Amino acid sequence: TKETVYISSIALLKMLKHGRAGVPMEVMGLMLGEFVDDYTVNVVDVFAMPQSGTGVSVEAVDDVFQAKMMDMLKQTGRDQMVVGWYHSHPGFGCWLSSVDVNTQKSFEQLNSRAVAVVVDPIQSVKGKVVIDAFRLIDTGALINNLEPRQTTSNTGLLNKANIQALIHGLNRHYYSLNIDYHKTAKETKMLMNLHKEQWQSGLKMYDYEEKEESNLAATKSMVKIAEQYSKRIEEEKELTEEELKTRYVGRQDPKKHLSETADETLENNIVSVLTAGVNSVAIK
Amino acid sequence: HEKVTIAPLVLLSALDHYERTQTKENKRCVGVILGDANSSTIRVTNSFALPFEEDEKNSDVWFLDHNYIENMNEMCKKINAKEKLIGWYHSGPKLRASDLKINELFKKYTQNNPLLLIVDVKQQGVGLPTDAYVAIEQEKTFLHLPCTIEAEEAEEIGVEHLLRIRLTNQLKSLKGLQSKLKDVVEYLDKVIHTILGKLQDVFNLNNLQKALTVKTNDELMVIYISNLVRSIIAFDDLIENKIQNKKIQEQRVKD
Amino acid sequence: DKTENDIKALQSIGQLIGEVMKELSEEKYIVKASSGPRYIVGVRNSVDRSKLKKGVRVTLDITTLTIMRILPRETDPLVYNMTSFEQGEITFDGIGGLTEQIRELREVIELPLKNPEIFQRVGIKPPKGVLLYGPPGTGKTLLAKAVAATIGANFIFSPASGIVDKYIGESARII
Amino acid sequence: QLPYLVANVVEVVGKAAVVKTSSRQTVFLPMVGLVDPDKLKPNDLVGVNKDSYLILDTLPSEFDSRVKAMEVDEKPTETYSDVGGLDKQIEELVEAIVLPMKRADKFKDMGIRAPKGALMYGPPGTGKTLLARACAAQTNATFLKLAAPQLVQMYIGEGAKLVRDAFALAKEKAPTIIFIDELDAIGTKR
Amino acid sequence: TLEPSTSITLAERQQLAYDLSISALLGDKIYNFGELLHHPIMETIVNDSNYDWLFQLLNALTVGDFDKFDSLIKVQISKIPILAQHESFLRQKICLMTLIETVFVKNIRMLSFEDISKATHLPKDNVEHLVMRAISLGLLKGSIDQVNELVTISWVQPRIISGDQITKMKDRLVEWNDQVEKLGKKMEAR
Amino acid sequence: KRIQSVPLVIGQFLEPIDQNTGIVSSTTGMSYVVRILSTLDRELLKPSMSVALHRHSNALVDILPPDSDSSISVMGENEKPDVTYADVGGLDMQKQEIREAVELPLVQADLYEQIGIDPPRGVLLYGPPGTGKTMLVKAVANSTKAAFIRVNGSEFVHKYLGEGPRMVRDV
Repeated sequence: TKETVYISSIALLKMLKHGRAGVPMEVMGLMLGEFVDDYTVNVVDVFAMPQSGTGVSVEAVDDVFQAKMMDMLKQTGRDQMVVGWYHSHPGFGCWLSSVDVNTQKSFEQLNSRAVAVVVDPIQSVKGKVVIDAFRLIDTGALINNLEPRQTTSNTGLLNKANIQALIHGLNRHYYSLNIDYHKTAKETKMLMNLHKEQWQSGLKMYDYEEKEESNLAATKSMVKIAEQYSKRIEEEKELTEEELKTRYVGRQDPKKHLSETADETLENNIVSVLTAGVNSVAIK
Repeated sequence: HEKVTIAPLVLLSALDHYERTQTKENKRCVGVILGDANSSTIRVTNSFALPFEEDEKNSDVWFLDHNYIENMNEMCKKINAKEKLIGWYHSGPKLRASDLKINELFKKYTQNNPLLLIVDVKQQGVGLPTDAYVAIEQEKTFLHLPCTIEAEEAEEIGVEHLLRIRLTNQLKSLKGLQSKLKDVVEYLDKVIHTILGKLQDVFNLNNLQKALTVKTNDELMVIYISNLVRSIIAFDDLIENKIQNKKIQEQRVKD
Repeated sequence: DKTENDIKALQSIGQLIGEVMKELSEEKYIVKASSGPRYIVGVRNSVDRSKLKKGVRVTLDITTLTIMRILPRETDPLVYNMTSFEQGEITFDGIGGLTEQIRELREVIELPLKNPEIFQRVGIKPPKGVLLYGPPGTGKTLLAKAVAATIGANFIFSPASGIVDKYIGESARII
Repeated sequence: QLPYLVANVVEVVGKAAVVKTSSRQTVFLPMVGLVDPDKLKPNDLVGVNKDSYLILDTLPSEFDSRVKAMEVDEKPTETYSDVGGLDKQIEELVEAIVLPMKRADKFKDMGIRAPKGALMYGPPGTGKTLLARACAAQTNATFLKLAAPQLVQMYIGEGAKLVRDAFALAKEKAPTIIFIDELDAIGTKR
Repeated sequence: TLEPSTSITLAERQQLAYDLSISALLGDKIYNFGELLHHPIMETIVNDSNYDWLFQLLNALTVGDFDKFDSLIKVQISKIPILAQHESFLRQKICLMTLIETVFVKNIRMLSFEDISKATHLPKDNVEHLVMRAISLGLLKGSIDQVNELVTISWVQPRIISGDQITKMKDRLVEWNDQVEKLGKKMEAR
Repeated sequence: KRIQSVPLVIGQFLEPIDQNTGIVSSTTGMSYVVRILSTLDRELLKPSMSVALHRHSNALVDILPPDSDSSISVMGENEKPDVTYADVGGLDMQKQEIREAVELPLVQADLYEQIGIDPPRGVLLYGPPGTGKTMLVKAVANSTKAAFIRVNGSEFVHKYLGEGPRMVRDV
C-alpha cells in the first residue's frame, strides 16, 4: 500500500501554533520519526523555524540553526529521522504557495518518500479539519505498490475533487493525501474525560447551581413567551385549510411547526427537571 | 487572585516526553512552561523538556544544563514574542525533597513569582491530572491556584474532530468526605491544630436551612407548575400523532 | 537593550477597524468595516459590551472577526487637518482695552466651564456659542488664544477654507 | 522588508496608533520602537508591512503630492548691482528684507520681530519681478513663485490645499521666500 | 517558626512571655492564652510569681469563677473594670461556637435565654447586653430574637480544637452513602 | 449550531428557487447561489430582505432585522427623550394641530373608519426653528411614546449618485 500519514496528538496542535502569527505570513517545520511503507507512518516530534526575508524557498531553511537545534534532539530523546518538511501558507486554489517551487524537488533527492504538509484553513477553519500537502512524482515512483486504491482515489467524475482547482495534476500527479490519526491508550483516555464543554468538572453540584438558580426567575418568564407563540401557529394552520390537498406548496407543512412546539417544549421541561434534581439535594 | 490556564497543547506535550525517553518511576521528566505571568490570568502557550537526571540516593543531586535553558527560550522567540519564562514543570506523582532544592534555580532569570506544575501520566483519583502551585517565601509556602484549560478557536475545535453526569457527581462528592477523614486521623497521630483549622473553617461553614426550608418547598411547587404545563403539551402531540397515524392506515385500506 | 526590546514588538499582529451600524444581539453585532464590506462580529474575552453603541468605532479582529479593543469615534485626523492647540500663548493682559467685554466674556465662558454645577441648582442653562464680530485682523487672533490661555483647554481652530470643498460628506464629517 | 506599503498615519492609547492605507482599507497596529510619535504624520510616506500590517521601518519622503508647477529655486544667483539707478528702491528692499534675514542673531538678542512680508506695487518692467530673486540670493533663500493663473482653478476648494502646501514646503526648508504674482486679481472682494 | 535564629536565654524568655501574656488579658481576638501554651513558652518559664495566669484563666473561661484569679493577683490589673468585662466574652464564645457543628449531635443551631444564662453565670438581663457588645467588637455576627427566645450568631472566630468533629462528619458520610446504594443504584440500573 | 457562530457574512436575498436552494447577492460586490435552510420555506421566508450568509461554505444563515441605516446618509433616531410636553406656553394654536394630526390617529384608529375619512400622511410647519417650534417637536415623542427620526436637509451630501435617493425609500 501507500503511506497514510497518521497525525498524533501533539502533531496537529503545533502546526496551528507555529502559523499563529499573521494570516498572510508563513512559517515552516520539520517532521520527525521513523516508519516503513505498507502501514507504518508516524510523526514523533515537530518543531518550527524562524521566518526569513525570502519567505519559503531553498534558502529559507537555516542549516546553522538546524544543526545547533539538532544537537538538542539527542539528549532529550527527541532525536529521530527527518521524514519531511511541513509548512504553513495562506493557501490558493491551486499551488497554495506561489513562492514554494524548488523546495520539494531538492527534498526528493535525499528521500523520495518524504512529503510536505501545509495547514489549509488559516482563518477558514471549519471543524472537518481539512489539511493539504504536496509530493512530487515526475519520472519514476511507478512499478511499486498501489497508491490510489487506499482511500477514495480513482476519481475525476466531472472536474470535482477537493478544492476543484486541481482535476488531474493538482500540484503534480495527484499524490492523493490520506489524513488519519492514531493514539496510544493513555492519550485516548485523556481527551474523552477532559474535553466536554468547559471545566466545572469533578463536582457539578454547586458550580452552576447559583448561576442557574439566579436566572431561573427570568427563565420562568421567558419560557412563557415561547408557549404563547406555540398554539397561535397551529391555530392559523388548520383555520386556512378547508381542502386537505396541495395547492399550498406546503409539502411538509405540519411537521416543522409541530416540532417547534415539541422539541422546544421538550427542551424547556428537561432543563427544569434534570437540573432541579441536583438544584437542592440538601438532605442534612 | 491569580489563575493558571493550561492549554491542551502543553498537557499533551508533557505526556509525549515521558514515553519517548522510556522514563520509569525512578526518573521524572522536567520541563519549562512559557507564557505571560504579568496579568492575573496565567496562560502557558508552549512547553519543552530538558535533559534532567534524577538521583534517589541523594535529593541534592540533580543534573540540569542552564545553557539549553537560555538558548531554547531565545530561539523560540521567533515563533511568538509573548513567550517568556514564567516557571517550569516536572513529572512524577509526588513532590520529593529534590523538588524543593531545584525551585531557586529559575528564580534568577524570572521576574514575577515562578509557577510550578506537576504532570501525572497515570492520573489516579479524582480530576486534575496536572496540578499547579506557586513558590513564594515570607520557609517555602506553596499555594494551589485554580487550574483551568482554555485554548484558541482552531485548537478547541480540532479536539472534537479527533474524538468523532448526576451519578458521577455523587460518587466524587462522597469520596471527598472519605479522603478528608483519613487526613484528619493520620494528622492526629502525627502530632502526638493549624492544618485542621483550615478544614474546620470549610466543614463548619436541615441544619442551617431550616429557616429557608419552608420557602424552598414553595419554590419547588412553582417549578412543577411549569413542568406540568409542558407535560400537557407533550401529551397533546401523542393524541395528534395517534389520529395522524390512522390517516396513513386509511390510505392503505383504500389503495 | 533597546534593540532586543524593539524586535519583540515587530512580530505583533495588526488589527482591523470598523464602525457599529446596528446592534443585532448580545454576543453578535452588525458592523461595517473600513477595510471592506460588512461582517458579523462579536466579542472575545473581558470586552465591555455596555460602551458599544451605534456608530462607535471598534477594533475588529482579523482572524476570529470579533471586537477586541475600544476606540473613540473619529474618521479624519482632528490634530492635523484641524488645528489643535493647548492653553495659549497670549494671556488676558494683552487684550486690554476690551475690559468692558472681557468682564462679560469671562463670566459667560470661564465661569460656567470651571464650575457648571452652580447652574444645576437654579435650573438655568449656560450659553453655547459666542459671536464676536468686528473688523478682521484687529484683536481677532489675540482673543482666540486669550480664551484658551486663562482656561488651559484645547483650542480647536476651524478655518473657513477647508470647510467648503468637493468630497463625499465634507462639511458634515467636520462638524 | 524594504518595499513597505504606502499609507498615512491619522493617529499617533499612548502606545496605540491608527494608519490609513491608500487601498481604502483602515487597520489598527501597535506602536513599535523603531519609530517616533513626531515622525508619524499624514500626507507622508510611512512604512507599513503588507502581510503583517505593522509599521516596521520608516520610508524616505520624496513626492508628497506637493502640488507642482510652482518654480522652486534654492539659492538663486542675483545681485542688486545688475541694474543701476534703482539704488533708491534697493536701499528700501535690503533694509526691509535682507537686513532682518542676513543677520539672525542681532534681532533675536534684542527681541525685535522681523517682518514676514513687504508690499510692492508698480508698473511691469520696473524690476518688481527681477529684484525678487536678489533678496533670496544674498540671504541664501529658496525662491518660490506663485503663478497668477494657477490661482484660478475650475475646481472649487483648491485654495485651501494650495496655501497649506505653500507653508508646508517652507516648513521643511527654512530659507524660503514665497512670491505672489498679480495681487490685484486675488486681492479684491469689494 | 524560627529554628536557626533569635538566640534567647531563659532570662529574656520570661521578659518576652510578659508582653505575650498581658496582650491576651484585654485581647478578645484570636483564641486566648492557650495559644501561648501551644508554643514552647510555659514549659520554659517559671510557674509562679504571676506567670501562672495562663493556667488560672484557662479554666476560668469554663467554670466561670472570678474569685480564683482575683485572689492571686495584685491591685494593678484589678482596678480596671474592663479586664473583668473581657473575661465574660471569651467564656461565652466557647459555647457559642458549639451552635452549628463542633460537639452537639443534631447540629441544629438554637439558643434560648435560660440555657445561655446558666453557662455564662449571668442573669437574663446581663446576657442580652453581653452578646450585643460581642458582635459590636467584630468577633461575632447574627441577630437576636427576644420574642421566641432565639439567638442566631454567625460563625466568625475560629478555634484550634479538634477531635470532636470526626464523629459528626461521619454522619454526613453514612447518611449520604445510603442514597448511593438506594437512590444512586436506582438511576444507574435504569 | 456551530456552523453559524460569530463568523457570518451579510448578503441580500433576491428570489427563492427550490428547497435548499436560493439566489442571493453578497455585499462583497459579487453574487452567489446559496442553499436555504430547511427551517425557512414559505411563511417564514421573506421575498426580498437583508439576510445573513456563511463565509466559506456560502449558505443561508439567518434573516437580518430590517436595518435601513448605513454609513453614508445616516438617519438619526431618538431614544428616551427628556423633553417634557407643554414646556412653552402660547403654543395652544400649534398644540391643537399636533394633537389632531399625531395623537389622534395613533391612539384611536376606529374614529376614522366610523366617519369614513382618512388621516393625513403629514403636516407642514412654517416658522422659525428653535423658538417654540423645534423643541416642541421633540416633546411630541414624550406623550406619543414614538420613535423620533431626526433628519437634516444638509445630510446625504456625497459625490456619488443613487445612495441619497435610496435612503428616502429605506427610512
